[PDB]
Amino acid sequence: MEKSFVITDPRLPDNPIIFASDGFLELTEYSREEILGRNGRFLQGPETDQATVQKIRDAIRDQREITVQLINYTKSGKKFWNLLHLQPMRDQKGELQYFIGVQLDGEFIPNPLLG
Ligand SMILES: Cc1cc2nc3c(=O)[nH]c(=O)nc-3n(C[C@H](O)[C@H](O)[C@H](O)COP(=O)(O)O)c2cc1C
Ligand SMILES: [Cl-]
Ligand SMILES: [Co+2]
Ligand SMILES: [Mg+2]
Repeated sequence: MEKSFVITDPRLPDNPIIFASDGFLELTEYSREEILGRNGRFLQGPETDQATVQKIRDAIRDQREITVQLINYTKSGKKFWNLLHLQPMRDQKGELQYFIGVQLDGEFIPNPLLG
């Protein structure tokens, strides 16, 4: 599939998605109109590890890059493992401008060696 990514605007409330790639639409099964303006946490669900969610929270707060692997769900409820790479993007004035999150679908590291 084409690269799956979203870009969020941390200068707006709760870091909404302002761009979703065609690959993200394909991976998640959502349409662009179901995505724009919401927070990326919508892909989470019952099996998502909250310890991993906390790590993401801290990285966003600290404006630090992180990679985690966590369970996400398609629109039709199919579970997938998401190796999510989150990167802050700063402008030439040194100011945070965006986050980008790139999703790779797969259980890259076996679950027994995550937990
Ligand atoms: C650019 C960007 C992309 C994100 N992509 C995803 C994603 O693909 N899947 C996911 O579960 N969370 C994703 N998140 C994480 C959630 O948006 C959120 O930051 C996380 O769940 C921690 O915050 P919370 O505890 O308030 O939900 C993304 C965050 C950002 C900033
Ligand atoms: Cl966020
Ligand atoms: Co591909
Ligand atoms: Mg939550």
